[PDB]
Amino acid sequence: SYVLKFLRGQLPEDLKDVNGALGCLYGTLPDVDEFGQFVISPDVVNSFHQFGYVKMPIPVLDHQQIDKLADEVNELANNVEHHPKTERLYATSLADLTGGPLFFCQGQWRAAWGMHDLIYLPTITVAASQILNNSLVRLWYDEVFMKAARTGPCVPWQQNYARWQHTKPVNHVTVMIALDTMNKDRGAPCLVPGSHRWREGGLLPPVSYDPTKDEAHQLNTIWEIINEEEGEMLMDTPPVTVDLRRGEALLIHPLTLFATHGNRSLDAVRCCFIHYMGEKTYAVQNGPLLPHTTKFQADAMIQGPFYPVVFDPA
Amino acid sequence: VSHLSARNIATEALQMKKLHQERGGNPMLAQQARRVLFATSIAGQNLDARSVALLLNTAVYFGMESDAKLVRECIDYCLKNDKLITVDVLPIVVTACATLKSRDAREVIEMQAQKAARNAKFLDAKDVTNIISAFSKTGINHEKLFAFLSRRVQTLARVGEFEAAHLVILANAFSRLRYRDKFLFGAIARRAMSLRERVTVNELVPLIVAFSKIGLKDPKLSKRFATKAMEYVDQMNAEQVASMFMAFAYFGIRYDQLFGVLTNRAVELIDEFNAQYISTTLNAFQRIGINNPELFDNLAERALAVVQDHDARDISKTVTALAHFGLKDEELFKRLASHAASIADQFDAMGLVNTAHAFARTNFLQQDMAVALSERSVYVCRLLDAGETRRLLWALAKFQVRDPKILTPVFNRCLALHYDFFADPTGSEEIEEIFDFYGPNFCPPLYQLYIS
Amino acid sequence: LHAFVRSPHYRTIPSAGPNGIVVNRDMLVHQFRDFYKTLQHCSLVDKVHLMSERPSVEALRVADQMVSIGATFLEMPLTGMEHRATEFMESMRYVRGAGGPSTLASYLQDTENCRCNSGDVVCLPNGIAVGHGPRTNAVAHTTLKQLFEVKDDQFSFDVFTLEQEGDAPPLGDYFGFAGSNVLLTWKDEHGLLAVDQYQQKQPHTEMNVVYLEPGCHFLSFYGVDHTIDVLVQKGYERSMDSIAAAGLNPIPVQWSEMDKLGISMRAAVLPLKFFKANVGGMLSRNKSRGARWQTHQ
Amino acid sequence: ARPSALHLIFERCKLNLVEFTAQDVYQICTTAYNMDTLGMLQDPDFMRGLHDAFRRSDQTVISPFQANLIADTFRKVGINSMPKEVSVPEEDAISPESLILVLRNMNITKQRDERKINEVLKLMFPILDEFSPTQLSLTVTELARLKSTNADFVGKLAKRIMEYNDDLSALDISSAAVSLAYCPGISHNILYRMMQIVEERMGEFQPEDYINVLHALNTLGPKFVNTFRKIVECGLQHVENMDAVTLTNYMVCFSTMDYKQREHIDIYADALVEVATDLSEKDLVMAFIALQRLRLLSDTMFGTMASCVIRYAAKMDPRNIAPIMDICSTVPHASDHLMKVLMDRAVECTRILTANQLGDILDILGLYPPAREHPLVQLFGKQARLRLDLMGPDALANATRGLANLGYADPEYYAQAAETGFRYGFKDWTLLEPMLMGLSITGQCPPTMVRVLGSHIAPMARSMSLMEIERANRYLRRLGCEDDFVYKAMASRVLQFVKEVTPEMPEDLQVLLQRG
RNA sequence: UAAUAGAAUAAGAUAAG
RNA sequence: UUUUUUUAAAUAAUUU
Repeated sequence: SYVLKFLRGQLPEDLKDVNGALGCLYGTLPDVDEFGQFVISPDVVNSFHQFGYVKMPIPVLDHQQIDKLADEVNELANNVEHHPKTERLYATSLADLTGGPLFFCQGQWRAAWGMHDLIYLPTITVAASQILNNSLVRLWYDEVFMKAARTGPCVPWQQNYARWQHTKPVNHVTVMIALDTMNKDRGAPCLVPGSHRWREGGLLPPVSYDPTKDEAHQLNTIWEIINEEEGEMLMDTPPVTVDLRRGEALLIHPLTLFATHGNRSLDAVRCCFIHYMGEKTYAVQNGPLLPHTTKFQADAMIQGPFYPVVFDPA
Repeated sequence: VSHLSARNIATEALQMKKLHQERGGNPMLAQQARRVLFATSIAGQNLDARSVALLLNTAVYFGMESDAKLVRECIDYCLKNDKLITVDVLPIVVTACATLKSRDAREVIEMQAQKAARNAKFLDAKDVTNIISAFSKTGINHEKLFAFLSRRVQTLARVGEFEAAHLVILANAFSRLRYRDKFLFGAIARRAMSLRERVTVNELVPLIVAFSKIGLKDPKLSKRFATKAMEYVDQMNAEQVASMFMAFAYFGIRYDQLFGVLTNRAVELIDEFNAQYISTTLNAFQRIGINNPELFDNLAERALAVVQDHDARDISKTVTALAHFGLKDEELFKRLASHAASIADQFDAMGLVNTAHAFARTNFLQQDMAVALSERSVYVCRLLDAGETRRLLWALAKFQVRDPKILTPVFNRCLALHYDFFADPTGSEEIEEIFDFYGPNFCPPLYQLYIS
Repeated sequence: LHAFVRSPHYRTIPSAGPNGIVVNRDMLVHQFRDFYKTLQHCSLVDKVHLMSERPSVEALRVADQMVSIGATFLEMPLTGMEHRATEFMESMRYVRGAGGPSTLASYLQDTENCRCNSGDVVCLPNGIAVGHGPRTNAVAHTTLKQLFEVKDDQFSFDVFTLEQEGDAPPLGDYFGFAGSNVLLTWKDEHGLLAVDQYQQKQPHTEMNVVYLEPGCHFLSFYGVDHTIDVLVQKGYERSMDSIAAAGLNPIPVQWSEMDKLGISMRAAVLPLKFFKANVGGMLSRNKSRGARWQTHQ
Repeated sequence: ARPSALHLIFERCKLNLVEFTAQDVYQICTTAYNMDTLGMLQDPDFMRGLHDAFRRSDQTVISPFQANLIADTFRKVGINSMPKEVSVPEEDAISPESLILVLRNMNITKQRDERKINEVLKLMFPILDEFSPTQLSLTVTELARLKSTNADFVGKLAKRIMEYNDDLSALDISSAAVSLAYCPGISHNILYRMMQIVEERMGEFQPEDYINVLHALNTLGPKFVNTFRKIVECGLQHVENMDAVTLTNYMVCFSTMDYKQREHIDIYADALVEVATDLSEKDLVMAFIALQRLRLLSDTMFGTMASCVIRYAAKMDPRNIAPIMDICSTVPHASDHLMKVLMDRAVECTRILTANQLGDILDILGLYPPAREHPLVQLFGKQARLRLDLMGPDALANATRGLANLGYADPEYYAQAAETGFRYGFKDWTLLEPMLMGLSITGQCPPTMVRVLGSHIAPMARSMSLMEIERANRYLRRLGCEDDFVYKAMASRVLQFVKEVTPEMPEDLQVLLQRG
């Protein structure tokens, strides 16, 4: 077609169509023979496979990049001048146009710069490939959480794969990145060590969510979904909260029991979840996996513009 | 780059933008400029109005939306300090805010429109064209401002104060706004007359295109343009020949002695035509109505070689033109249907319905194309006319599509526009076909409205 | 130097001007276009501004609004030009648009019975020449002498009163300076009388006097910036020959219709010298006008 | 190393668990700026938490400059911070002090807002009678800095200030004079009365008063030359012991007013060059320009000032290279060493020079003999080819003329310059000529280019003199123009002066008379 | 406790009412 | 190539 002279430098309507990654945060991706620098130690992989989660030794982003990424989150929940490309999100907490004390966004990698760049970050993608038995890494989807000051709620105990039942094999990993300093008083993760090998790699029954109640009861709902032996290993190794810095990341298994604390600080707290999947991932039904996405059929290999390949060890 | 002040950043961003838009669209420069602009802030430093305007324009030019920090800072500066945006930097701000569609952008555009309306008597040759082009980028309906700018343009053109570039920019800007002024365009045409040899081939074709698009219905200047361009055909490029065909299809007057020469020149450069040029030539021949199989065979043979280069617009226009003329090219139609099925999500509201109707009119049914466009049809129902909805429904019925998730949007749209749906006589036959397939069971209210 | 001109209003151009002489509007428009191009081709002028058309043919006489005396922009009294008053307003905004003065001095307007007509003031070197004719009373002469006349060894400014008869045209139409020494005047009664008076009032001074044919309108930008461009009417060849032989550059301009309407080239242009305010002890760059590296080659 | 108590305090600050007021944030920032023993600026996660506390605090309690200092110390560490804008006082809050505070915050924190300025002026109009004499001068200064266009309100304030002449001191008088001089639209009657006030109390002036008055006189222009006269005589008894910057301002005023008394100018220049070594870069540049504009650059004068400017020539500002290059020319004095280092400095910063500065530098260096055998010609040719898109007609003419005079040969650049100049027509022959000089170096151009060039030339031939006619004919024959109209126009112009084909007439002119 | 300023510059096709 | 420009305008009608 003819792109007008003042529209030649524009970008696609949704950043899904942007093949590759823009150079905004860390420039361009390294060369094919330059991907060996971001490899992680085998002890980190062993710790992930033993505990069900692991904290990467080094922060993944510089402070200026974290500031820019937090500005993207701050502008993704404007509620006055709503974000451009808001329709390019799988879900939003502001669909009601009011929001609340908790802001959650999904599929923001198609809406803002930096967030689209964060998907192709080598530091986390190489580690995800190593976790996934050195295979192709494909984005599953994104998620952004923002809890307000003095009133932010807490997300109770949950299993990630319990929301991904339409994907056949368990071949997933979660990377959670703290865009702000976190603690037990503001959005720190609370994971159960060794909880990904409890029900023979199965899924625990969903927890009962009763809002408008204190955080202690919300975090104490664990004793209602476990059985006697799981009670014993919970007695032996109680849930542990991980303190995260301004850029530190955390790898989480899909089957690991996981919750987030509430926000009692004087400022909002932000975090970003990115879900990755391997090459050998299939669907179970006929239809789309996400709202307004490419539809697959039967046991169809999950691929397309909505699930880009972010790393290839070949 | 850290040692460079923001006044130098604006200059280098403008340099990068100028190199990008004109001297080839190198992605290297685009991504370097995007990376440089992504880490810039107008905070704590005193800056000129021109520097802020340049930063805003170069940021917005490189795909930066209204949620950016630099864009927000530049937009805020303009609002707080408005009088600092003189007529020299008004077009920059208007061009930057044209694509930005937000409350602050709307307010800024309105304030600059009023400023340009007040100061329309004091502009010179550069300012009038720059302002009118910048306001032609944005979609505005301030007729009074356009009339004042046209009066100033006529006053300046009486003393002969416009070059060929100024003339083409003015004509394009005024034809984009659909501002039909017989005297303004007569003055522009007479200024081209007076300029004479200073208007080259590269600067004459866009003038003819802009004069054809506005539609003045004046046969006195169309003949003159044909005569003036008849000597420049041998120098014309393929992209210029296609634009010439399109412009003189827009005019609507038949010039056989010119169309023959244009056809010969197009045949000479058949190896240089892309998909866009083929689609433009076919659409121009469809509009003007001449049926020339000899050029059509060459155009179809060329289009069979550049199938992978075809865009959704090109596919729609080429298929519609080939269907109108009753030309049978089974291989080309199969390849185009497969390609359209490949890029079904790029179709806009008009293109999807045009492609579906053109494929359904000819006895050509392909499940790869049919399923893809039927599924895509859901997202464009809300942007269609009553006649377009009727055409889309007939094409969907010819595909034998019965999925309720597809049929409910189109039936809702045709029910909301039922008066215009049933008031078009030329589609009456199509109506008695649509209800012949679906029957009274599907959407009873539409059937009852059809009976009445 | 910014030169302001106004486009003619084609609809309301008179069919016949003063003395009943018929005029042609198309040729008037063509000559005005040629005049605008000639002004633009002049190297001295920084910009040429074109104001919008106005219904009256009198609005073309733009120089009537004010005069430039040194660094003072003096506005003429609004006594005989009430119907042009609003027009003057529309001209000042233009001057404000180009970065010129915010407003003109109202020294002449405040004075009582002070009739002055811009064009009787001629900017001679180190002073001005005013005409004590019908257009200017003695009160205006006294006010101008009280304002701009200073007698000092080095800070000297002279105001010369040049008497003229009732039938004489404005002094600027037949008396002026060109280059740095040349005097341009008509070989008429009034021109010779004015030259003799100026010789009498400024003795012991050597200068060149060039006599043009009567009725040959001229226009020469005399000022701080030296120039040799002397615009002249096309018909008079001998005036052009004399100006060329005086060491200047004549620029023939077709000026038939405007002459037959009674308007001259001087009254059709508004030349104003604008500057930029220098904040603090800062000097502003100036364009070069001479040769560079003369010593080397 | 952070001990347990310090570590826990730092953690509480990092987690936004401590409610900080603006005063406490200011104290912490001052401590960090004064003593770096704890490494506060070396912890990004601590300074970011302090900034987050700063945003959510009440900043109205602290002075505007305290908020500006917090913002500056956050910017220095790498955090993008800006103090909050103050709201316009409402209802009972309108008092003179509260309204002056809004302008002061807009000044110090660089958050200028025309709408709030207008609202403050409308609120301050009715209560203008409650202002103390000092608050009126503060308002005048604040409005002068903000570049306000409401000259009527500033004139009212000036009248009220001048009503209190006895109360005001010399410093206040000088500040009011300079602030009024900076405002563009002030009526000249108020300026005349203020300058009359300044004329008296002349001996009470201090060096800062002299500097302020000289700045005001420089801004005002030649119309106040009489007042400047009372300056010069008043400065005649103190010239032998005066500050260097004051003498530079004196020279600038002498250049601006076009002073006629040469004895005082010579005295001031001779006193200036004694202490010219104490001047900064900008002051030295302005003094060097002022001495040139007054025709006072003798051999000793130029040598002494060039010896001083060579010191700053090593790291000269890009805005200062072109001026001293201009002063180096147009004088019959040896300046080889100065021009060498100036050309080297221009080479160093070739990638940051704007289009106008590059064109100017090339224009001055066009006719310089030692500039041809330099890398600068080639580097500037590439830079100009890059920057042709950002060049106006004046920059185009300057750059093309400078490159053509230097012998730089590049057909593509000259063709691109001609095409760029075809986009906006050449107003003058001086603008059009450099394109012809550049294109005549190669001696060939497309017929369309020479055809358009002739179309441009032919109208211009009705005013060019004989020398310009000969040069244009030379360029036209070099480019190979076959159009008859242009040659007819040039021959018609020639006939005006010659009127006949003189036998001695240069052989080149006879060919023109045949209208080839 | 905190206040100093410089630059003048034009790209150009939306399947319409 | 000779068409035309310069107010503070405030009086519709409805159950949406």
